[PDB]
Amino acid sequence: RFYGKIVIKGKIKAVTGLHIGSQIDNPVIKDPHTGLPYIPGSSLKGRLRSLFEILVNSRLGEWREKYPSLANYSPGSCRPDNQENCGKFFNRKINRGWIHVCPDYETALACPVCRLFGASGKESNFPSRIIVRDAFLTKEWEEKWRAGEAITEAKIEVGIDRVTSQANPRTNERVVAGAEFEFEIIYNVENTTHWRDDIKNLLTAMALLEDSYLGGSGSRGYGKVKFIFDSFEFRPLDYYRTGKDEDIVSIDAREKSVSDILSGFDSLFSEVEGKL
Amino acid sequence: MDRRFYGKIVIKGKIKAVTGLHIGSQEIGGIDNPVIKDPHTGLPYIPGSSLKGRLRSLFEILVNSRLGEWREKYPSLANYSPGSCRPDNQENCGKFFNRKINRGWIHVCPDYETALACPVCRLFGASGKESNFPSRIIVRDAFLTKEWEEKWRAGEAITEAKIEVGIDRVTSQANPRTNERVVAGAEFEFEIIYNVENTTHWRDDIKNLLTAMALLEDSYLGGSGSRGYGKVKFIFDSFEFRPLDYYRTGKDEDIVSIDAREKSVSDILSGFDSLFSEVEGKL
Amino acid sequence: VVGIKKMLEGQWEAIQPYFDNVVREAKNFLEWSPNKRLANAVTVAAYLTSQGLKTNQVRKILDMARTTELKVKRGKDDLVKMRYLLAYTVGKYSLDAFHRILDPMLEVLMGSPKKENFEKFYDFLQAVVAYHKFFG
Amino acid sequence: PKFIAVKLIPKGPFRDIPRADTLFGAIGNAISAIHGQSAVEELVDAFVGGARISSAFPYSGDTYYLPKPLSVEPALEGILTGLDEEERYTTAKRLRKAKYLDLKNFELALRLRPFTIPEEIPYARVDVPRVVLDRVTQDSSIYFWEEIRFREKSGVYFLYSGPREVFDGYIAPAMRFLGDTGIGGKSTWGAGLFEVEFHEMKIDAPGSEYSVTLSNALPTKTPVLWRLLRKGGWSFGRRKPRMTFIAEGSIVKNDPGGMERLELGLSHEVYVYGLTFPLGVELPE
RNA sequence: GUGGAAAGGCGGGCAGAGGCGGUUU
Ligand SMILES: [Zn+2]
Ligand SMILES: [Zn+2]
Repeated sequence: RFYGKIVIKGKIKAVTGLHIGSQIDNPVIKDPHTGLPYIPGSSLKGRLRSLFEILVNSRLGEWREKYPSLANYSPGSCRPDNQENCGKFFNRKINRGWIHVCPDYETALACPVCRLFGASGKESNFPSRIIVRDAFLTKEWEEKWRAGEAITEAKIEVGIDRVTSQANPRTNERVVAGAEFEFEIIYNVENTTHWRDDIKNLLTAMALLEDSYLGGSGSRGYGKVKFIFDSFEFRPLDYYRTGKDEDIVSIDAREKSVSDILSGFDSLFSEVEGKL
Repeated sequence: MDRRFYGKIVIKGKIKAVTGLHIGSQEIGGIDNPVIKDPHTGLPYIPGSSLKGRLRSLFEILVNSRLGEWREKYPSLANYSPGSCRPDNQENCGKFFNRKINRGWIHVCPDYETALACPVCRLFGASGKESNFPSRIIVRDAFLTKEWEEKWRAGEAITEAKIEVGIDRVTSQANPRTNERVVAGAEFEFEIIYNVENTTHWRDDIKNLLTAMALLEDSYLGGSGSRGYGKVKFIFDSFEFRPLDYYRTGKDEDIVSIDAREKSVSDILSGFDSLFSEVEGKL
Repeated sequence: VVGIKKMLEGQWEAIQPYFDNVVREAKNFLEWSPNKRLANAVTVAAYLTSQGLKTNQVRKILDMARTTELKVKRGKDDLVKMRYLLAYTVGKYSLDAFHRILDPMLEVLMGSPKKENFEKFYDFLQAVVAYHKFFG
Repeated sequence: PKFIAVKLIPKGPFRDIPRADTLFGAIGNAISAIHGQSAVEELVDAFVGGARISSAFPYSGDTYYLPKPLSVEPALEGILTGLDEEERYTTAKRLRKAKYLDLKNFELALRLRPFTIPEEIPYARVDVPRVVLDRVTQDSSIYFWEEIRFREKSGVYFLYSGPREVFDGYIAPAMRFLGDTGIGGKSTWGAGLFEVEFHEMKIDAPGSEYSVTLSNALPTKTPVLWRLLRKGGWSFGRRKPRMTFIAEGSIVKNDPGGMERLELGLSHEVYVYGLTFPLGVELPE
């Protein structure tokens, strides 16, 4: 079942210098051909899911009525007993760490985390509704690389003994602060009832990402990512068969992640709510 | 076990160099010992590694001076003895400075459960083996203000070339040295973000973070501060608790502590219960 | 050879004075090619080492080229030329040999399009200082 | 003849270069989403009694690549008779283990005339490590993941030989839906997304009985020269059985292929594509 | 009717300890 694809396009700005790393002694991830860094789709989706699962872990009692699959979970992880899904929220163990993943289609249909990000399950699956595309540099930040400027820099951090002041240096390649990337998130509108709650939850996790960090050291002040939204287009079900521009476009030029939910979700989206 | 989120306390202000500071790294022409700079703007900043690492250092010596007093408040401080593991090369032989990094010993709890009781490792994090307690604070990199960026446009000097000399005592021959130094008076927008993970003991972590700041206003901030290159000062612009709902509804209704023209010693000693009385009402 | 001069550098200033006077005879901006620009800079720094001049005494002039280098790179020249003269005043002696190379370059630069010729001037002045330390 | 070249311009990495059966799977999922299940029943009937697509092939800046025919291995010595015998040996095995040819050299291989291989491949298969983090106690546990990364102007195209009315209603609306979802692989990380353009390409092929397939075929009889590609698949979370396909560049003599229907215990029948895409070739003696 | 569905390269780590730009004729 399909209705359209709300597409969010924006610029990701590294206000502080960013590190993701691939394993200068700690090199950041790069393209294999040009040598430029980027931000993977796995790092941005995996951070938005991690920030939003801790958001849902704190509100399991208050969201039983809106999301009926959160009545089966108690806050915590299944790590203190090496056992699969039983009562705790962080139920699925992948390799060595514990993650909320719903075990079925019918349970992940009513979870705020897994109706959006997806669930693996056994005997049934639940695919994602969002696509978090990789974020390469802007075209403006690419000719600085062509002119010869540094797009990555070497941050040398040391470790000091508390008694003797013995110093122990190390290096960390870091994408230069100020650099701008371009992101894109494509939300697949599968259900015409669930879409307002899914865009609000995606923008909530993007608002937790602006006060937390993205990749790398972070507690030492690396990530500090800012979101600028260039535009919002809807691309309805009728667009895909005829190709003519029925794209409902929500306009946001200087709007923040908070200003898109600062009563703006109900107002600006008055046409997507109209054509469903 | 059971990581939960209640919101973030964000501390914004202006680190001021009352005497000129020097952080430094190991251009073609330039002073032998230069100061770290932003690679895109060329202005000297203050890293978040250098500010968190000095606060964690000064708070660890503050614990060993009072292991008799802090032991009753926090469990797992009776797990050791005061001192370092420097003579006996052992990762856990019962001293406070238990983990070596490469050659030097730093207090790091080895397990998640002993790091949730330590005052040093709740606020700053652990990373043991199989443990990995993440930090509760983020200390951003501190760039210049919008005022002191305009001073670089107008031609006023941001840095300086301080010249020092070590004198041979017997022969009185002099060996000269030059060190780059930010001009005293320059200011830096810092930011410290505490994650309210547990509403039980958020109040102890805010008092322990502000205790370490007033220690750092007594000592220096990086690079030969026994000679004058510290004397740093926190000036608090804003103090703000962002509740969980803040990120839901996006409204700018998040509760604020004025903190105007107040010191790091005023926030703990003078009015800690008066200022934070309204944060406690929402939690 | 660039490495061969270091065996001979370690009256000898006169044999390189014809190389400096020939380079001071050509004063047009970008009059040499890319490989020829660096080949001039080896002859300059070898000449500036026989009658040796320290980088500090030059360090104020090197500051004004670099603070403008951030201001030229997506962000005047007479301020550097006024300092390049006044620093050459308090010699004592080899500051005039460094003034005979700056001031022909800076007189042409004095009226010039800013974005291109200074960025090409900045590559030559690096290699003078850069190669000066390679020999001492 | 004249073909339609559907040019897929990458927005990022691909999981794989998609075969002809995972393009027809992706087209078939795009039609039931846009139109419905009654239009998939007409999409299948238009390829059984009509149009045929190929596998996906790389290009690199208007240099379209095509698979090497399997006819040039028996007669490789016979192609290179006019060459110096001290270097016939290294020329032979370098030409033999090549995988792709461009349009100038693909035409010369169908007529068993001498040719050259490309020097650069337009992509690289890259090993990117990912991580899985515990939510509470952030324990890293890595796994390894494969991706195809393209150059700055390179990409992927596939061919279409059929009537324009079927292309305008089925294949052209599918490629705008499939540009925004993925084309096989981890599409939640932005892999498989692309921009679509349409061109026309011409191949000058000799007239004979024997013909090379530019797609997987699932042959109805014994082929002449072939390479076994053994693949299965996955259909709505149900594992498809491994079927013996034929590779791209294998040689048949009047073999249409055949579209296999697998029950698979699913709401609807699952058709696996398996059809030929012939261009005439001259075999050796 | 897609060799698919799910998965943050991450946790902890002060560029630091010492040094009268002044001797001497
Ligand atoms: Zn769930
Ligand atoms: Zn501790």
